Amino acid sequence: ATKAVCVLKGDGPVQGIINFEQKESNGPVKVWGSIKGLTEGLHGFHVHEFGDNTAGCTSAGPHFNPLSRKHGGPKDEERHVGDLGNVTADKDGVADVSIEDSVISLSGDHCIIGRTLVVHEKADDLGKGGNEESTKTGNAGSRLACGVIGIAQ
Amino acid sequence: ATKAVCVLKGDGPVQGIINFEQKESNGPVKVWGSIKGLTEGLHGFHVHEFGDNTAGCTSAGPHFNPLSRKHGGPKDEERHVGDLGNVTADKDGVADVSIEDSVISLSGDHCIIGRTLVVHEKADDLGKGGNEESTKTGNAGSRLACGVIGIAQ
Ligand SMILES: [Zn+2]
Ligand SMILES: [Zn+2]
Ligand SMILES: [Zn+2]
Ligand SMILES: [Zn+2]
Ligand SMILES: [Zn+2]
Ligand SMILES: [Zn+2]
Repeated sequence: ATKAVCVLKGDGPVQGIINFEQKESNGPVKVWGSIKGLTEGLHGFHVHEFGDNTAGCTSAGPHFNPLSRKHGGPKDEERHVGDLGNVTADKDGVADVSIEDSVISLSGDHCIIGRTLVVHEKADDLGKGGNEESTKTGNAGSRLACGVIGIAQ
Repeated sequence: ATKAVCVLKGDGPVQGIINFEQKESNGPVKVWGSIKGLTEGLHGFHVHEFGDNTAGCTSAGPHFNPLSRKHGGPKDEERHVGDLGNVTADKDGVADVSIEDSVISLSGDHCIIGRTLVVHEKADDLGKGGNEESTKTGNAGSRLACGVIGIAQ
């Protein structure tokens, strides 16, 4: 049983707390928590490569992509490791997060510990937006909040 | 080869950037950067076990101590992995950090990535304070600032 945690903070109203739990060494990871201060709708939700917060989220680098794939959604075969799709905020601006993912890991080459979790301004189009950028980033706009994923008890 | 970074922030105005570089996994880690807003003198400087800053620096847990040793200074055989000693602030409140350490690592079970770096109120007594706490925490007082250590480019 391995656990991780991430506090999401930014320059504006967006903040949250995200927990990760992996029961078995190469098993699925449960992702749960809450993010507040959002606009109602979909917000892109990504693990970026670097746990570099020195310039806030500006510093986090590209999507975590150890297997040199293209951008997609979490249910796609063709995805980056860090492609966790979207979270959904309600009209109160709160997103209750509840994800199970079998590509991210809390150990080894797919490990996300020490990387940056980012929530975005816009929806991630999951590689289905109709331009070149869709296949790289998903066109999810500004980085509203982020944090470094840390080992938890 | 390996690099890591950490932004230290407080509930007060203690701000720092700390870099880690390890040229090979069997080598020392160079720790460099700066911390401002400190009182003149010595401030304890630790890697705490958990990269959990959900409730600020308290969430970070005890000293990182994978080998089940007692507290010391970084030059001691008997130390925790996370025992990096003290940093020194000048009368301008700035500590310029320059450390080489052979016990922390950026890989393996002495790896510090995803853990919390903390700078303290007071001096760590390095195990040489004359009470039982000295052998556990070093009596360095409150956690002034902290952040989660992340993978860098
Ligand atoms: Zn992103
Ligand atoms: Zn992606
Ligand atoms: Zn942004
Ligand atoms: Zn400490
Ligand atoms: Zn210690
Ligand atoms: Zn404190």
